[PDB]
Amino acid sequence: GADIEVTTTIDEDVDNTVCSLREAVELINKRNSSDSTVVASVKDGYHGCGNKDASSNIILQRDKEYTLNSRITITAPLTISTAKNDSTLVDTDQPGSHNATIKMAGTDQLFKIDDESVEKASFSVLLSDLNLQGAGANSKVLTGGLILNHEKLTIQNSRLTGGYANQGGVIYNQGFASKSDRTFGFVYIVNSLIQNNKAAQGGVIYSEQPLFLITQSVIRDNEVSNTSGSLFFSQDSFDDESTGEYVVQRAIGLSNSTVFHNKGGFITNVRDGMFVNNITMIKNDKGLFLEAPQGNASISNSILVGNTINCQANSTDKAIIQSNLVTTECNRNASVKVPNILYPANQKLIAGSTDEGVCDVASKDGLLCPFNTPKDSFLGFFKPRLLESYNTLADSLIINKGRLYSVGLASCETLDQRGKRRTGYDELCDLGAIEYIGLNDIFEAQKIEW
Amino acid sequence: ADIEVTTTIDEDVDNTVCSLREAVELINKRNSSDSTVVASVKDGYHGCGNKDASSNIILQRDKEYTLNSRITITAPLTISTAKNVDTDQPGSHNATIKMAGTDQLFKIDDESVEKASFSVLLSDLNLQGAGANSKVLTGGLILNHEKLTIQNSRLTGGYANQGGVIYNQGFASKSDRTFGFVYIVNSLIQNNKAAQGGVIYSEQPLFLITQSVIRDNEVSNTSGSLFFSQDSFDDESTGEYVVQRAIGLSNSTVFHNKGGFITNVRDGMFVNNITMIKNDKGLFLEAPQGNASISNSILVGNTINCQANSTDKAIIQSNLVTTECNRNASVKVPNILYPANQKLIAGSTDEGVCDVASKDGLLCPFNTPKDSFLGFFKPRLLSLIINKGRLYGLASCETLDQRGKRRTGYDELCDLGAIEYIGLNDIFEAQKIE
Ligand SMILES: [Mg+2]
Ligand SMILES: [Mg+2]
Ligand SMILES: [Mg+2]
Repeated sequence: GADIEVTTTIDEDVDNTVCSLREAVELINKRNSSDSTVVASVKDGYHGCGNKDASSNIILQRDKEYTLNSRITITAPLTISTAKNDSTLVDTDQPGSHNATIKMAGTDQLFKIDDESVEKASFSVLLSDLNLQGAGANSKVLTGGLILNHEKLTIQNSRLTGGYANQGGVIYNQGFASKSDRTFGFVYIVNSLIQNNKAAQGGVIYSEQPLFLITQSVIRDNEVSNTSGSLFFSQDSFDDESTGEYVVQRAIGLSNSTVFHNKGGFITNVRDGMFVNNITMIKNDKGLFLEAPQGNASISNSILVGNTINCQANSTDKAIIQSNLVTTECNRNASVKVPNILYPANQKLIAGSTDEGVCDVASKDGLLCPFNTPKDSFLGFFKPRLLESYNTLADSLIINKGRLYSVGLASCETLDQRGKRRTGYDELCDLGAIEYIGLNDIFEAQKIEW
Repeated sequence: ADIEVTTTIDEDVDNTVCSLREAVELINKRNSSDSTVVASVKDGYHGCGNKDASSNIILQRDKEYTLNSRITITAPLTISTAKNVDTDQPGSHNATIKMAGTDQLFKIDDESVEKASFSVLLSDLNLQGAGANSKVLTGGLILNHEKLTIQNSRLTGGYANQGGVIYNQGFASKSDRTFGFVYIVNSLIQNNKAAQGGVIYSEQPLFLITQSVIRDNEVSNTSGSLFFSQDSFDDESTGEYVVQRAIGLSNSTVFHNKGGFITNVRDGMFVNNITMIKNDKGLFLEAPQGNASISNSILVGNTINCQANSTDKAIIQSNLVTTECNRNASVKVPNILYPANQKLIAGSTDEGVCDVASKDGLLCPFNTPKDSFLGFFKPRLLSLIINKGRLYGLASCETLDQRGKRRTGYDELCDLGAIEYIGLNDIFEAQKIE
């Protein structure tokens, strides 16, 4: 049926003619109630949010800001997204430039997602094309600065900012995973910008077990104040003998993501069952903390240099690190068939002197362009450089150094951070979050000449 | 008169017998705002007569009432066992509510956004959950969103993912008066299990357990707690709560529990005059403001007695402690150090007959007198706990002990733990000199 379009930007639950975001969620919660009188109470709507065969899709208007004075509790599957324009019209606007904003005006988290139904467990929630802004420095949140989650949470095409808490700056993810514990929270984030989030532990995500997957995203300017902690922190390991299947499945970890300028502790603590593939992790305080003692973790096809601490291992760890651009710090447990690419001492990582800015095509050194967001892209990245000092592609430390065979646990991703397909010509791919595709640097070098 | 349940089976069928489910439905429908639903129960509901029937549901002594799925309570009511003057052991004739399926026993919630919470009383009952056959996720016995009071009862067999006995929903504020609050008095909590919140999983610390026994429970997450609160109160309210002693644990015996901690002490909570011995893990301290008080308790004999996070400032005064629970910042009301070589219990086991002719045991083994519903560890006259508290001030003794006996003056002194030593039974039974 019809989607629920929120018709006021204020935070309210008052029976009147307008529909608020809180009321739109409360409508979907009540239609999902196990009490027949509650379901019948919202047969024709709830306090301004019309119903009568309405969908579970909540629509927010483009370029509008919706304020919350306290948390919204979600007890039923639903989606919240920004209204989409006509696709048959010329849309040259930059992606994500018209996202609706959900803004915390108080000191609370934005959402709590949980369920207390007799069976009928683990529903899904989709947050799409939204600007989620937390309380920031005014936050009083203990766990989950933006969201406390116990369900199947997917966030896409979104900005995640201002999530401050003691544990889990963006998300605190509850729940343990086993054959008997089937009601656990899981976090899936794709094509999103994660910035300005802080926590004492789990600066971005604090999860009780490795139950998150971050792909095609930018992670910048976040902090975990415990310098031994992590931005994506797993409190406990899995109950053994199951991690050998999780890693080959590549269901938990980080992929196709650019991670730079983060502060304090590590990006993530790599436990058994987790994987890291095709990420660009540079210019951070700390990179990867390795504690996969069974050897059921995989780190591949990534750029893991230019951080104050690139890798650091716990007392027992056997994480398989292969086909990465690394220094000696991260050259651990590498196989002879899939070795890492060692980072030479005399190697300049970024062209020019700025970590972020316009790239100088007429620069003879520098593996990567500075960070930049093209006008046709939501997220920015460090584009690999095809230098003139490369007689062949074998001279590059990044380009065509991976293998694109779900084969061998060292295969590149099918896509890159931008969502573009990695062609896999000659079964080869580029290290890091970005596959080299367009050759405008070569075109421009001919025009600048003479 | 009260609503008398006249069958032990579970049903909602229009016939000649009144079931517990139909007795609750009668009260729910009478409280409805729909005048047609109210009229449908004008002359009773499906066998439960309703002409002079109140909101008190009565179950028969020594009878077991089976539920095959949960009952949803949406209206104020009480459930209790019929009375009888009476010299039997208290609680020996309780009616039993037993889950025969895989569900929780009760969901207590009208699901109203605006309406303030209503009151439900469960008195003199044996509540037994599905146990190993449970499929419950939240609230092995009760999913609560209202003002739930449980007294004189047994709470056993509650198995769930969150909240072995009770899952308590709600946040407390002047603009949100729909929060649930659990008040448990003179009850036995035993053989319950959860991944988090082995007994109570609560969103905020909205519970007070007093004069009760907590034994043989488990929270499988070794970082979790039996009485677990997921969130904290507002910083501005914790100062009042700790002084008023609104939420926490008092006058209770806690032993033989497994897995994680007994409770995670957040700001606003208090612990006073408990005997917390022989557990896997004791208290987890999590009060960064310093607005939490732990006093007059016995906090030794557990594998882990206390453990705090980096920022905890919980006030720990006048307790029997080891290194983990001791604080050098308590100079005026210090704790008492428990020696290692001393035997905690003057007996061969943790439960059974007390060894009267001894000078090495601080407490008698756990024993239930025949004139009492709950048992306890009675102190012995030898010293480390007798007259070590002050009646009198966050460190004041409770006015009563677990048994409801008054802790007398005794030069403004009281005994640490859940039991006040009153009778000189130790000294009289030393007549064995032959
Ligand atoms: Mg309205
Ligand atoms: Mg009947
Ligand atoms: Mg209510």
